[PDB]
Amino acid sequence: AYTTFSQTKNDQLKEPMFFGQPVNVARYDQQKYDIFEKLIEKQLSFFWRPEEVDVSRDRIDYQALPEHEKHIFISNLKYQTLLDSIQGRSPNVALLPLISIPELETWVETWAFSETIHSRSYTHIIRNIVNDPSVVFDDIVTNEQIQKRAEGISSYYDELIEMTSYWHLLGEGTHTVNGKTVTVSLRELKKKLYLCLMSVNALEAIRFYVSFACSFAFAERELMEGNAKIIRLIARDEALHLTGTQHMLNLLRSGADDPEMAEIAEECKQECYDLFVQAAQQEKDWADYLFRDGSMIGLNKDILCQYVEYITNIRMQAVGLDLPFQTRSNPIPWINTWLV
Amino acid sequence: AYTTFSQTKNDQLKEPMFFGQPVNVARYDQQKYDIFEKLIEKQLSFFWRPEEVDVSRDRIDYQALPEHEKHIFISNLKYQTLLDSIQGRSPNVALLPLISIPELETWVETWAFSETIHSRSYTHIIRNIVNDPSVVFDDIVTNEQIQKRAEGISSYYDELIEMTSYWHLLGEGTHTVNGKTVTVSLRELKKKLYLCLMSVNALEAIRFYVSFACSFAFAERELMEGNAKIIRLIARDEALHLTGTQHMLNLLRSGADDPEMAEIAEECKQECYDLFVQAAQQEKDWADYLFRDGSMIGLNKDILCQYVEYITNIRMQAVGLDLPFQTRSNPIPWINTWLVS
Ligand SMILES: [Fe+2]
Ligand SMILES: [Fe+2]
Ligand SMILES: [Fe+2]
Ligand SMILES: [Fe+2]
Ligand SMILES: [Hg+2]
Ligand SMILES: [Hg+2]
Ligand SMILES: [Hg+2]
Ligand SMILES: [Hg+2]
Ligand SMILES: [Hg+2]
Ligand SMILES: [Hg+2]
Ligand SMILES: [Hg+2]
Ligand SMILES: [Hg+2]
Ligand SMILES: [Hg+2]
Ligand SMILES: [Hg+2]
Repeated sequence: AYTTFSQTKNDQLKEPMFFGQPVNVARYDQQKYDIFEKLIEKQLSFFWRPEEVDVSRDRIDYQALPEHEKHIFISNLKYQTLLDSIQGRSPNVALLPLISIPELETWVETWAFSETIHSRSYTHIIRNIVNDPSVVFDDIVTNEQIQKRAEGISSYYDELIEMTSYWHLLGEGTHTVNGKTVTVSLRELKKKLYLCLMSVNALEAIRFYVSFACSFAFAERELMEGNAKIIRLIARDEALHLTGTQHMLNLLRSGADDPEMAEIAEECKQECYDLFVQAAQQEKDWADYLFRDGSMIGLNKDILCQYVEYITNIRMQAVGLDLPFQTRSNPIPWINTWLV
Repeated sequence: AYTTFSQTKNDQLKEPMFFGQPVNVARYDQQKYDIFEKLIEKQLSFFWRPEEVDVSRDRIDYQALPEHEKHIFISNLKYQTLLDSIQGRSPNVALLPLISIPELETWVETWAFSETIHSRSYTHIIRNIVNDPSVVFDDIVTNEQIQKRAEGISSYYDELIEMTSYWHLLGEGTHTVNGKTVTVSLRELKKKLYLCLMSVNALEAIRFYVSFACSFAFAERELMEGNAKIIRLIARDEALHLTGTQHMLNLLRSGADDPEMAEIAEECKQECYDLFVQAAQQEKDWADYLFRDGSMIGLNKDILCQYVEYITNIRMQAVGLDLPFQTRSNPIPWINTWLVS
């Protein structure tokens, strides 16, 4: 029931962001939500190319690094690779088939495309600092710690994807597939979408920012300044990404779009809360793998942990959720220097 | 069966382009087929901003045009808008779930992204030549002439997406769904992918080139020069897209990547030929209508029909199909000034 070009002449200003008639014409002259058009413009305005960035000296710096420092740096980079590897394909595979307004459709495509540039930049960094990158890259999929810190991301997406397919193939209802009952409830798919988005908002808003803190730790010590310039560029982009997911989330909950979506946001509020808690906890646990051969004189599981509670509280509130952690001031405001 | 992050450690250098294990790590330090990385790099180097082109004088030119000419121009722009609407989303929805090598996955995403910049450029143009763009945009979907000329593009994509869903959900086999039998065959899914790629190759190969001729016809005459500059940037990107689809089809039929696929392509050859020919035909039928209420200055149904035969022959040969028409030299060599590729 999905079509790459729906044949009904529909007023795109009146479709819901999701689950409406699939987008036919891509026009940008009017928007139901101008915020998406604005993000597209900003993101295109920020277009940059990694290879332009000079990381020549980062090879020296890295080589000079104490092994536990190299381990920290690399582990962090491998996590970044994982997250942008997923974020490069996921929004397109999971969201495009559900979007019903053109401005959001293109935003998603621009957002996803920008994640591939991030992925390209890690390849640029890695090949410029190691001897065989296959070592770093081959250690992502099987790094239990990595998969432990990243656990659950591929899950929201894949389930959202599976249900959307059944919904497109069979339509709403209960069906019999190979002698088994399969229920396709649209309310339920909306709930899986709502949850995937919140999960992605956490990924964009917290998982990356935590990784930035490590990256910048080195920069403040005047090491790996190429990587840092890249990270700043990447960070500038993820900021747009999170602005987009917060908006989607907030608009859905305001009930101004699909009203059933606002009742759903309501029903699943504890689930939303729980996943962020779970995410924030996974990042803390990472601290214990990062600091295995030891920490640095500017970063340890403690500061890490505090920054994490710090940022999580900021994000959860941005999306109207209750704060799980004790309020505090930025445990590392120098980071705000690079952050911008 | 589709996963956004396959947990199996796999050698990405030995997966087939399609139908293997879904890509997990996005790395560009190595590739099975470097054409895809090369394509990504050139496309990134070609990045351009529509709004950066002055289209301010196109308004009076368009206003000054004769009605048969406004019609030809606008109709052509509507068709471009349609093709890029489809190509901005389809390669992503249709191919991403089936790609098993990273360079190809990222190319497809980069390719589709570039098509959205083309779409944004049409809004830039349209907003600058008409008082109310809705008049144009609200007529593409149901315009008889446009659905006719575009006929079948979406269907190839939609059927492939549908079978892919069934394949990922139920796996290969004969199954039941609501009292009816639903057979799922990888070989058939492989054939639908080949035909859909053949179809997109024709879209990139000929459907856009016919449209370029029309727009550049106005630029030769020094009219709608803002639109021309945009179309020229668009044509440069399309040339890369076409290189991509050609390499994908040639790698597929050759047997080097997927032997079964090679067998399948040989068996649907006539089918591939017919669809290519049917696309050429539609472009001709378009030009027939287009020029019936009056023909533009420098281009007419006839020269246009010859150009279609001329590119069609070149494009068909490039992916191993028999030439369907009479061998001739280019009928509008002036087009080359505009096609920088
Ligand atoms: Fe990213
Ligand atoms: Fe992002
Ligand atoms: Fe295009
Ligand atoms: Fe294209
Ligand atoms: Hg999601
Ligand atoms: Hg998700
Ligand atoms: Hg660090
Ligand atoms: Hg950190
Ligand atoms: Hg929720
Ligand atoms: Hg919520
Ligand atoms: Hg297709
Ligand atoms: Hg296709
Ligand atoms: Hg023309
Ligand atoms: Hg074929």
